[PDB]
Amino acid sequence: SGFRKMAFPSGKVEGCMVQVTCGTTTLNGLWLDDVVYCPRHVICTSEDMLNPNYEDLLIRKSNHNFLVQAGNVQLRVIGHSMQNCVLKLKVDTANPKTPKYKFVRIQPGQTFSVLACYNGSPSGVYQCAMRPNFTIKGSFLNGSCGSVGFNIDYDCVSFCYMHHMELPTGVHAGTDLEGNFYGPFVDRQTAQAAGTDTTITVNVLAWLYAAVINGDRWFLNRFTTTLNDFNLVAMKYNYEPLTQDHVDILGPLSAQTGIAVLDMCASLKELLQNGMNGRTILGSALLEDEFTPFDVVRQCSGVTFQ
Amino acid sequence: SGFRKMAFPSGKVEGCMVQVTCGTTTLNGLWLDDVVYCPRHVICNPNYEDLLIRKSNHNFLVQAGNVQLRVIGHSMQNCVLKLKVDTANPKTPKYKFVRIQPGQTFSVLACYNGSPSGVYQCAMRPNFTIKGSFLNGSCGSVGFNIDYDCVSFCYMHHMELPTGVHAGTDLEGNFYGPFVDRQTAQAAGTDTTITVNVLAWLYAAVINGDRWFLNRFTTTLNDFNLVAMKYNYEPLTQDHVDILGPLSAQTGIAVLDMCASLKELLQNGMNGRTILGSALLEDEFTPFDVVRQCSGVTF
Ligand SMILES: N[C@@]1(C(=O)Nc2cncc3ccccc23)CCOc2ccc(Cl)cc21
Ligand SMILES: N[C@@]1(C(=O)Nc2cncc3ccccc23)CCOc2ccc(Cl)cc21
Repeated sequence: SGFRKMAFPSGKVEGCMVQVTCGTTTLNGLWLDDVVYCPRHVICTSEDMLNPNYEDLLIRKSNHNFLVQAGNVQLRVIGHSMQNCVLKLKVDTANPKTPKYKFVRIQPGQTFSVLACYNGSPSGVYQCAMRPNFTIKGSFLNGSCGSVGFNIDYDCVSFCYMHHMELPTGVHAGTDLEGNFYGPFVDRQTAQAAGTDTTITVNVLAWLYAAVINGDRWFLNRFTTTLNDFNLVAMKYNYEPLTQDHVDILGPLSAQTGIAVLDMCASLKELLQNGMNGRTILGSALLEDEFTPFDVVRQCSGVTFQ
Repeated sequence: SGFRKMAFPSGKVEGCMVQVTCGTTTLNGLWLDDVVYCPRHVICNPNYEDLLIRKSNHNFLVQAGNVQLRVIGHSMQNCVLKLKVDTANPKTPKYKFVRIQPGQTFSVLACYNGSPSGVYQCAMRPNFTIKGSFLNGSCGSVGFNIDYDCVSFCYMHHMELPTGVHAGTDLEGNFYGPFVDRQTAQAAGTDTTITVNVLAWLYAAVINGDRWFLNRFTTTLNDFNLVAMKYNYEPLTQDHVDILGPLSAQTGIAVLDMCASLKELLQNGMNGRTILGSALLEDEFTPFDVVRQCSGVTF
């Protein structure tokens, strides 16, 4: 019983974190095999940030300009290349702690754990979701650049995010591990803003199924809805449209609890209309959207508390 | 910017988790040096001394990854079983066993079959339970804090109470709360809100640019404590006021000034507003957790 925002154990990622310094800029790098991956803005000197020409800045650098530190050991850079917004530093030592890993690009609504780091040293771990507006609501201070997001389903680390910047509203933007930004963001200090964000509907439904599994049904009602009528109502509350793929994905939770997906949609519509009336759902007074259907299945019991 | 429920990095603890099997019962153990610590109910009105004397070392199957450790001795200390093994854990971090107080927070590395599954942050409630997330087989999972390079183990999971909350012991086997390790009628007592932690979280909200709840008013500690008693909030002591000193100096809001804000929030609610993305007053961040997250301390 219980339901917490649960991160993956961070040990496999901690053994990959390094400090990368280029001139006066210091940030974090991810050391996998003989390559250290880090944001390419480590080569910018703050003024450069308005309109940096990364190709022009990088050509003026040699391997010895990049100082990489793994614990109290200096790694030697023997090559460098830029792939999109990531710098790949070839080092002369393969990381003996390299876990089994993959680079994966995620879709909005997907969750992942973030190992926040400063100076190549891990500070904390928390759970995050890729917002529909492609930002993440993280907890990052200056120097956190290069911290990574990941999942560890079945002892393989799937790296999905590398931290690059903080937008004016306090939210965060970054890239996949191939250096492609999530969202329309650029690694420039030009005027940029997060678009209007929306609630991840499929995740809220998953969390309502988690509440039923843990024993709570107060919010259910005798009604159902069509998918189209649900979306027409949900769009009015700034909720993401629910697609047939989302209905399919919720199939297992629907079968475990005996509540049809469109019947859970009717409960959500009513919650949006009425609010919670002094009640809570899984210790929350707000509808939670940072648990996916997969996260609920991972954490919750396979037996509903009837 | 941002404020999340953040756990300590779990790597130093992951390298200590093992699977302990005795008969049909399988749970988790903590392997430090040449000893594996686990709940004594793995041997299971139980007379633990009588049940343990009937066991031999070879009855305890301990597995660290895909390697079987051999048990060469066993002893009980309160509600923890200490299994002496022939191999010292080469991954043993610098550590201490500490007993925490209600209101203090810690990270939990939830495990099943000696394999870590997740990490989350929680607080020892004033009623000595924790609002964890544990399923059958999670017994022996541990709670900890990290100070510099030293892991301070403070909790070992033993059981789930009927309300879905959890109970356990420190690493010396002393339960937190009036609980016993047996199948008998037990219940969590009425819980209260950790006042000093709510104030710490309000300071975190102010640091993050959430100031709508601030007001021109102040209060005495005695008048605030009358209000705290009314809403099932723990009393705020002069020690708590002292502990909040740094956050008070950073934000320019006196501790008693923040108390008048909390009093108004208790008497009037949030009125459709949120604080740090929450519609409830959050009490599972200590003042130290706020300072650490708003300063980027590393391990
Ligand atoms: N290094 C920058 C940044 O956002 N850095 C921070 C990241 N995360 C969190 C931060 C919190 C506070 C201050 C800074 C933070 C500094 C500001 O200009 C840009 C612009 C573009 C890019 Cl790609 C990076 C930055
Ligand atoms: N092994 C017991 C337990 O509570 N174990 C669980 C722990 N966490 C979570 C659980 C979730 C579901 C079921 C079981 C859980 C099962 C019930 O009887 C006792 C009695 C005394 C003690 Cl010390 C332990 C247990």
